[PDB]
Amino acid sequence: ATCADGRTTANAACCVLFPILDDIQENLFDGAQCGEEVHESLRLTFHDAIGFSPTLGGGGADGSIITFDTIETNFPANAGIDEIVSAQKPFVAKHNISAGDFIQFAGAVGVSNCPGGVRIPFFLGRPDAVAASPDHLVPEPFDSVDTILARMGDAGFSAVEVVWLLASHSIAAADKVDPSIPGTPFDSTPGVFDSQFFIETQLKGRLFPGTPDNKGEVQSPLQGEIRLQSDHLLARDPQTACEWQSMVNNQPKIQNRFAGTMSKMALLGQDKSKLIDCSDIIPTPPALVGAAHLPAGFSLSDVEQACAETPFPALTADPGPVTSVPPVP
Ligand code: HEM
Ligand SMILES: [Ca+2]
Ligand SMILES: [Ca+2]
Repeated sequence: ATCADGRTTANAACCVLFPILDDIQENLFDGAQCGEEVHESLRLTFHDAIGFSPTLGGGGADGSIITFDTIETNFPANAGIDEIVSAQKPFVAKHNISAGDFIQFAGAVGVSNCPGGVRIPFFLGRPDAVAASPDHLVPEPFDSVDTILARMGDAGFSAVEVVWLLASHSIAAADKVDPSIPGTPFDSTPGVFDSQFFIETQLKGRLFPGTPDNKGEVQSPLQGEIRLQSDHLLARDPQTACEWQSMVNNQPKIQNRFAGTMSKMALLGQDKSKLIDCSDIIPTPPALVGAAHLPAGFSLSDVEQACAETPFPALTADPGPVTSVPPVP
């Protein structure tokens, strides 16, 4: 099919996305950047989609977190989500796709702006949200590992799929876990979709980057990096530890598994055969920048081995003394 301005796409319903792509690239993502708005939009895909259970209900990836914002943004597990919901709302109102479709589209577009990123499949045609999600369907960083894995499992994900989705934490920061240090990332490269998250979570903790005693937080290995309790534990749990380690220095696996599993997440509560494939709209991501490494001054002795089948791979350390991670502006 050929769209209004001459750009082409396999299925013509997808032509509606070209002006939306242009608008979000220029006015939401600040000229197609991998920064705060991309990170927040990616988080939103999950907080919308995971509100789905075959028994507890919820419509999944249905735009409910925007349409029923006054309900859902008040759930404790949605702390800080209000900002991006408020930013996306005028875009939904202006354009001609459902809120559910917009959230997933913006997330996919955003990931495609990140160096090292991947093209996530995108389908069009989610109907409007019917009702707000039930509360208590979104995992929290202080939930038991078995509880997180069961909740994700209930929604449809295997334990290894949870690991693959958590590649998102490679381009991610926290504002509310420790409010004294907003914008503190989960890895040393929050602008690069890479394996540093999987490496750095495996290191022995050293310090709190801000205050002690924050719920859902444990010690980090690096000044300027924050470590979630859940990530600490998932890196170490027999169900997930070997898969976690397998991501280290395996960029193609991180990319391919993230894309496939994000597609699955984007379709929670939906039926792929009742949607239209618009995957070819998503731009081509920039190449990976950097290579897998231990932080400067670290060695393999600083890694906590938790995979019972295979030792952690030898990685070179950055040269010099250990330094500090800058916050996401
Ligand atoms: C598996 C259980 C998960 C837990 C417990 C968890 C927890 C968290 C927490 C506590 C934050 C910081 C929020 C704040 O204080 O500002 C965060 C940020 C984020 N989460 Fe996860 N998350 C999980 C899964 C996911 C998944 C599956 C995705 C996939 C899209 C995702 C994407 C993000 C992103 C991109 C951010 C960064 C947002 C920003 O920079 O402001 N998370 N997550
Ligand atoms: Ca939802
Ligand atoms: Ca990274």
